[PDB]
Amino acid sequence: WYHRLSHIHSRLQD
Repeated sequence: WYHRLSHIHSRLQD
């Protein structure tokens, strides 16, 4: 589901 988008932002964040 849509919560998987947070994985793309965390890849840059940490």
